[PDB]
Amino acid sequence: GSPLDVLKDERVQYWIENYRNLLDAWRFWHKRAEFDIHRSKLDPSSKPLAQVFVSCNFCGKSISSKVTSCPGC
Amino acid sequence: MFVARSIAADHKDLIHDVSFDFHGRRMATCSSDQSVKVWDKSESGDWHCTASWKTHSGSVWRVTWAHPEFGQVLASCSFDRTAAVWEEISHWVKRTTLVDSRTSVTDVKFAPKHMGLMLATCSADGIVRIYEAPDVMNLSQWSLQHEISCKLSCSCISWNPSSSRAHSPMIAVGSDDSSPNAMAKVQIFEYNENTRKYAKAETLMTVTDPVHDIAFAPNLGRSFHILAIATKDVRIFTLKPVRPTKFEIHIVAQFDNHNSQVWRVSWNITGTVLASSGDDGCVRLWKANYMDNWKCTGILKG
Amino acid sequence: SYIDLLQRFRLWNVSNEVVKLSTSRAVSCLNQASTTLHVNCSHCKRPMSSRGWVCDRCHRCASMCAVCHHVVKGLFVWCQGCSHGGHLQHIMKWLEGSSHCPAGCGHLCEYS
Ligand SMILES: [Zn+2]
Ligand SMILES: [Zn+2]
Ligand SMILES: [Zn+2]
Ligand SMILES: [Zn+2]
Ligand SMILES: [Zn+2]
Repeated sequence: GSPLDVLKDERVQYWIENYRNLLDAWRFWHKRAEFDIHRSKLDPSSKPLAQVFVSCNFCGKSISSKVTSCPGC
Repeated sequence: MFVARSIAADHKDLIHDVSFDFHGRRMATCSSDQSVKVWDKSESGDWHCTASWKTHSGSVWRVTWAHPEFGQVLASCSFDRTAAVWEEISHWVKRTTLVDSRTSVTDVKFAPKHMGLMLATCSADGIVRIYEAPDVMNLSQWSLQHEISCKLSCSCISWNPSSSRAHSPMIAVGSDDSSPNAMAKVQIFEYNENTRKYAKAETLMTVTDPVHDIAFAPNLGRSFHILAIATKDVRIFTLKPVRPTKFEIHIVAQFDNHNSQVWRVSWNITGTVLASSGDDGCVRLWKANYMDNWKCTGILKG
Repeated sequence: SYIDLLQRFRLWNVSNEVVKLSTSRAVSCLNQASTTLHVNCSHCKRPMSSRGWVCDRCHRCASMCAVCHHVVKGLFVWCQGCSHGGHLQHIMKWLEGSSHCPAGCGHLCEYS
């Protein structure tokens, strides 16, 4: 319930990362996934993991109204 | 509260050092006859072997692992003035050698993951070298980055595992010279971002006897640091920064339960229990009590 | 004619094995009409090379399993709504017992 002013401390966000690393050391991966699902709801200031994504070959602009057609091309 | 058991492993010659991986499922044991082994484990709970090879031209002293997010890298240092880097293709291959030394090499350690893939190596002449790999694609390309002189024979190094945004990278190195003259034995350095170099931070002048090992403690979000010293008596310090950076230094442990010379120090994952192996053939574990006082919590005999 | 008959009965694992081994040039080349993908990095929005897994600008592993948090060298399942994914079987096992994206972005990745 704590407001966004308390969660923005650079000390609260170190404990969470340490806990996540501890969980990953024991390979409790689904537990970590559930914890992440809970956290991303309890505060909106965090950011989910950034990964790869695919592109339109001619367009170039990030595919993400025929369902087999580029969104812009 | 601690019991003992014997692991089902067969070795031809005497062992020198043993290390674990990140998850605790692999292993590496350097031996007396210049042979290292890999000891993998199964769901049932038994250790099998996977590899064995001969590496150097002299006795091998220490081996260590590296973080899994880079590969399956190892690291070994010998008396032949070299330190090698291995990988996994089910047969391990050599990928780089570090020949830039001019005397016996005594320690090799891997930097924390939060700063890339680096390496630290000290020699008996009194010098440490910090290596790096510009790309994580080619493990045959390494470059020498930093050079630090200590003016004393080197015996052990240790990194600071902290990964905060308000802690500069720091290292610690100890000496073991048995000279009659009294002088400092443990030194601490730190890296200054503004000038991009390593400078002296503090010298623990309270120690004059030879030091045989040094280990830091996983920070786990604490407001200070913890250090352990391996000498004629086990000592535990506490380095706290005051807003190079000035430090406040204390003492919280002066155990003498060995009547001998301690030889190895190592912490656990959280940073609350300590392991000390001495010259009496027994391993003793220490842990802080409920009133922030360090009290022995088990004797194990070999 | 054989390939058409096989495709009618929905036996792809043999239809494509014929294409892999057939002695004719046209039928062999029939396999490689727009079967290559281009994947870039979401942090920097720049295309990646052909035989690598690390971004050349950000210098970070862009292909990380959202579940196992390791490096994905082989096959990589991907989702078109929130751009999250990872190992094939890890994601398949996860979605059997839940309906939320493993990365934790509030996306029902199957429309329930
Ligand atoms: Zn397009
Ligand atoms: Zn990028
Ligand atoms: Zn995975
Ligand atoms: Zn998602
Ligand atoms: Zn999705």
